[PDB]
Amino acid sequence: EWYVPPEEYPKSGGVKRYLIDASMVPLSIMCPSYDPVEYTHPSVAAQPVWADPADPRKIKFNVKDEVNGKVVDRTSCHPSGISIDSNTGRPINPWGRTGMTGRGLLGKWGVNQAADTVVTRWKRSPDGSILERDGKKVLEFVAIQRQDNKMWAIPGGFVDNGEDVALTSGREFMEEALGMGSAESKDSLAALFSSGTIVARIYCEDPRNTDNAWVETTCVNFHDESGRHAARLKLQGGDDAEHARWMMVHGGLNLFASHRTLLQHVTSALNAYF
Amino acid sequence: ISFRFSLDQQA
Amino acid sequence: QSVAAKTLLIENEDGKGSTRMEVQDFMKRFHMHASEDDKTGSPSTAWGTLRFPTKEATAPYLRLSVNDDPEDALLFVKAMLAQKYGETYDRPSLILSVTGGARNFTLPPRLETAIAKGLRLAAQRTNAWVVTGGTNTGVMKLTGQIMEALSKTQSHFIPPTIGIATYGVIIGGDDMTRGEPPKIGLEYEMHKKDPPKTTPLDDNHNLFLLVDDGSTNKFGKEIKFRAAFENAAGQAFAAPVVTIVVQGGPGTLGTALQAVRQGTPIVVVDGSGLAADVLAYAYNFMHNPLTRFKSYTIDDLRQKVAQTFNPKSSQQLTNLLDSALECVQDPNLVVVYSLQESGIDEFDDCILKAIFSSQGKLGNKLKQAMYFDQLDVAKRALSEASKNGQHNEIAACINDNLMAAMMHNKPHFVELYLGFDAKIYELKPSEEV
Ligand SMILES: Nc1ncnc2c1ncn2[C@@H]1O[C@H](COP(=O)(O)OP(=O)(O)OC[C@H]2O[C@@H](O)[C@H](O)[C@@H]2O)[C@@H](O)[C@H]1O
Repeated sequence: EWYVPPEEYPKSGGVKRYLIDASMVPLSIMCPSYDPVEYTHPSVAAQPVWADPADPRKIKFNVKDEVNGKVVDRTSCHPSGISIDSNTGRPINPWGRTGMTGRGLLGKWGVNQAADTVVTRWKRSPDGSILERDGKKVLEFVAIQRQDNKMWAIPGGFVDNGEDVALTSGREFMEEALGMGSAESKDSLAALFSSGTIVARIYCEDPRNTDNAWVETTCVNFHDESGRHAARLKLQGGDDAEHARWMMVHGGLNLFASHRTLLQHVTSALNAYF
Repeated sequence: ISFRFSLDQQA
Repeated sequence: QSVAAKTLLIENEDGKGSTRMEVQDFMKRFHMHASEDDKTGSPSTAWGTLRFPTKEATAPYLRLSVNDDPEDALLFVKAMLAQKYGETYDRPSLILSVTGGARNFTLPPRLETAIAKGLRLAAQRTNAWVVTGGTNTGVMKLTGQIMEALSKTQSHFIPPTIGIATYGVIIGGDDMTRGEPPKIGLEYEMHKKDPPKTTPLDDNHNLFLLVDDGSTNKFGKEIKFRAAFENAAGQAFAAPVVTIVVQGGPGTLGTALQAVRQGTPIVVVDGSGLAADVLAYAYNFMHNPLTRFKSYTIDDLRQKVAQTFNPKSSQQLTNLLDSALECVQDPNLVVVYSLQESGIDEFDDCILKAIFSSQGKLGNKLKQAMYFDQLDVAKRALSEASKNGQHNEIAACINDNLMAAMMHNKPHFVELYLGFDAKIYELKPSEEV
């Protein structure tokens, strides 16, 4: 069931990883012929505010770490934990090899904590009856089409320092699904955001992941049981998303990264079809 | 049509 | 004793009038690929009219390359219509592309009569430009059989049944190549033997655009140009473009995928064959709320696709299934006509539902509803718009709709536009005096 990311790192100008077979992916297996290529993206190498420093020394992993007095999730959801390389001081990705050392397209060394906000509603006909498939009720979630690789995905982004999943989830949902942001619609949206459940905290199968930087996701589901609050949303794609739309949840979806596992967790929790 | 809805779809 | 045309009226880019210029000057801009790899090419010179047995009128043909601009081909069609039926010919208000199975099919008689009635009704009521392929087998032949009666019942204007086919598969291509550019009467021999090619042209299509890429006996090279030409024509006559899928193979699926991605609606006839049935299941699985469809799964679909297209690899099957699910993603762009759920005389209503589900402004949809003579549809749309606080758009489009209802002789629609607070003395001319 092991995930192996594609050879060419996204937005790197044709820079390619070190190709490995799917039976050599896990960290328990030895694999002595592992010779990754060290590549760091120009955006990451320019040192932004949301990017960790290029020298990972003096940073403590597997616990919540404070950068500029703000706490940032530096602990991974992997059961083994994060191992620290002795030679360079960089953390080592517990979710497997990716054929690439360095931080790559990811701004934070080790676990880059991302929060995804899956806002769901039951797919209903005008008559009001809930659509039913394979003996389970069918769900429907807001998915945005990404600007960079033109694949549909769940809205979300990296968790900022000093903030929780609640703020990150709400801010990302307002930014992506709603764009610019009243009166009653704001009250319905506030009622909608007041009830969120962390359904999973898993390792992302994101192609930008490397051996020293890997994406780990927290999934928060905002479900509208009645469907009143969801119907008041004016869907309009913004920021780094081109278009956003309501998509039906099923097992044959071709979505970005390991978002099928995240939906699977949402439908498993809600006893919905998948 | 009522009979069709009532029986055929019930099995 | 048909005198050859020496000059043609090509419409200006401003869209206000036609200028007369020589035929050889206009055609110089069409290129041909004999070298499968000559990318730029040489001038074509294979254009003219074909005479088919048992057909009184002759059909024009133009062989143009794949990289050529569809606007030039659109002028060519406009210039020929302008030459034959004068400058004030009936402009199309609907472009009905028809795409499906090339290989023969045996469709139920009731289904055939319903499709035949509806397509004919739509084209005649709206002088539509029907774009299909050019081969004589399958849908194209079926569409040709439907349009033969239109060519018989009408005396003064017949809507173009344009056939766009990939060159290199056409019987008599060597005969077509040999000769001079002003080629008016050419005998087409569909029964003539030709060694590498085996597909003859359908004799019932009124025009023909042979798309060439330099390959021989390779299909699917004209699909992209066909889609581009329909979109270009659609922008030019401000008319909606509606594709209808019948049976169909893998390239029809790709054609339908291209059509949704470009915003063009699709009407898929359930019960008509294979790929159409696949699309109908997929929709019924994804958006139909009736009780009898609740036992629908992806496994039975995937098994059906596997049985119909027969892909070499599992990943190919996954890609085809993913593409099929990507086609029906938007419920507005797909309308499924089925015999057991709809009426015999309701296929044009399905075409109108596709038009109403994809036309943005209220006025264009109301004009199309007038054309098809469906007052109830127009009445329901106006009442729904009136109830939902969209009164401003009603007032903005009511004058233009009333002006068309008067021009196209529809009194019943005239009463309706007036009943919705439209003052008769507040009419405005389309142009400025
Ligand atoms: N327009 C055509 N005419 C005749 N034969 C064709 C055509 N296109 C393909 N063929 C060949 O004839 C065989 C008939 O199979 P189909 O499944 O009918 O081919 P299909 O996949 O439907 O091809 C798509 C074609 O159909 C048209 O509606 C559309 O223009 C598209 O080019 C196929 O193996 C194909 O190689």
